[PDB]
Amino acid sequence: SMSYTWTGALITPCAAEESKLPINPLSNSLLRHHNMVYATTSRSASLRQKKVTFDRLQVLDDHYRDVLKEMKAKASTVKAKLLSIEEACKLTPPHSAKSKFGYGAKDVRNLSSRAVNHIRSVWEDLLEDTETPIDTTIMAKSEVFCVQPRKPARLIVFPDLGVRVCEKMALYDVVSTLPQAVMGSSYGFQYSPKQRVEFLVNTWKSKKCPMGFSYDTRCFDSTVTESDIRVEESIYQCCDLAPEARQAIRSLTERLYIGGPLTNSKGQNCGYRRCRASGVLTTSCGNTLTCYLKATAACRAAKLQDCTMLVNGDDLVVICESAGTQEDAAALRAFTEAMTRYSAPPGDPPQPEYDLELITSCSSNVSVAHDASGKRVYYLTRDPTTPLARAAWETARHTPINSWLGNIIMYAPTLWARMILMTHFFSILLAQEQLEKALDCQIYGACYSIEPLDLPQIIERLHGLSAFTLHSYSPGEINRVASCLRKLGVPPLRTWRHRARSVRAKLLSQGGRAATCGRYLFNWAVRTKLKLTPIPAASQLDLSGWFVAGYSGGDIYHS
Ligand SMILES: O=C(O)c1ccc(Cl)cc1NS(=O)(=O)c1ccc(Br)s1
Repeated sequence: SMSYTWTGALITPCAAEESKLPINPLSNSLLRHHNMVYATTSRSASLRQKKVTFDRLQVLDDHYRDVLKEMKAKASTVKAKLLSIEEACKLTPPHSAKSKFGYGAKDVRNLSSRAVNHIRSVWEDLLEDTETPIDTTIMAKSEVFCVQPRKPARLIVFPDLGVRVCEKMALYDVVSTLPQAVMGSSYGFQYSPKQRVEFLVNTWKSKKCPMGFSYDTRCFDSTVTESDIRVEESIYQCCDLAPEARQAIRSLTERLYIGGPLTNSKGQNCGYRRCRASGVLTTSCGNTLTCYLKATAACRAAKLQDCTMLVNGDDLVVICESAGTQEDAAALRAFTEAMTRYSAPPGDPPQPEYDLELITSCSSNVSVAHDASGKRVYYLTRDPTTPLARAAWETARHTPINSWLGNIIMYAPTLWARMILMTHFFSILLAQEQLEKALDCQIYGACYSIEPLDLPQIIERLHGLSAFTLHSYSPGEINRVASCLRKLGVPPLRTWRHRARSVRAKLLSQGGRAATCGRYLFNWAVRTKLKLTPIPAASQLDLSGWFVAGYSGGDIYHS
């Protein structure tokens, strides 16, 4: 069937849409070429619509069926729990889109009478009505990027807040536990960046002659078929479930997940969806299971030897045993034709790689640096272009989510996050005297409230003390960073070092947690290094839950 059907009504914005980076003294000190930074808007929606609208092709074979059964066998060991209304409410983000039924996220979290009562009625409706398609709103996603030598906005589809709370009750536990049970070490969201690097490195070194490749599916969500979504449900159904959860899952599958009507911000009928909606609770888990199922089966059909996969939603990376240059190239081609038959055609053509550091998965690549002892240490990095552009945007405009904070946490060991992001934002927080202000950021799609002053402990727990001592980065990594800066008009690293020295001194003079940030975060800035010992508060933070599962588009808030 067609992934989408359109009536002609336009995808409209619910407010003014900013697309240009403001000329601000704070953002200008970080990035001067402001005209190179832009934010996607509804103005390019039609372009996106064109790319994601097509008739899907899907042929399932014995390999697919074999792998599916293997997966259901593992799903069968799972017992999922129904979340209470209260628990589901507490998982709703403070700034989540309000319901059209007279209440918002605030009311949901405070368990207000109107919100709870409506949520109960929506739940009872899921138990009673197994067929009526649930309404969804379609919006053009607002994302920031750097112009290329531009990207159309992504389309986000989500149901009303009441429905979202119900999804949590019936499926939060399932999407939080089932993926790991089914895919084991292949489920990427169970790993912190350091553990992900560890897994990739060990897997790579565990092969006699390793060969790896990233596989980019062309607009994955639109390739997900009704069959795929019902197969996904068949896996969920293997869990032990409360009767009402089993029905809610059955109802949500047919009324929402497999497709439904699309309504714009103006309340007009935009068309119909018959593929994956980006904004429902099962999207991350569903895409991961679907991608893993198809790829595992495709690997068998292609005859790839000793395959080890790592999947994060629609992002896939495979490491296997090389069978020779020409043999690998032909096998990868076969793999792609098998994925294509499974309705997961390639976006960027896949290519075999024989150097782990040259593989990009989850927009990241493995690289090497050295610790104080001089020992080699692997860590996760990426091209800093998007992170810097977004840091500049969030510097000039207020944003609910701070990608810069999430980037510092996730890429704390990198040359760019340390010299630029930390320096830039700590200097601003110092000037505005807001170091003790907790800020929101997302990790694997879930929203977290984090205090900047706790970054030293956080970083130590997730990355280890080496994150504060890495040096002698690879020439390739240094060049990528340096060239990126010249491109964006970001001051050269020498300028950042000078600014860092001043930020460090200021932080130390304040003492307390502030001084700790100066000592650990900026020890790289001084020649007379200080002794960095394990932070007492570090080995005490409850980071359990940070890297358990993916929740992108899931409307999840962890507190
Ligand atoms: O050690 C490096 O690879 C390196 C790369 C770029 C620059 Cl500007 C300085 C470098 N040497 S350095 O100042 O000791 C340093 C170590 C860690 C950081 Br972050 S900066």
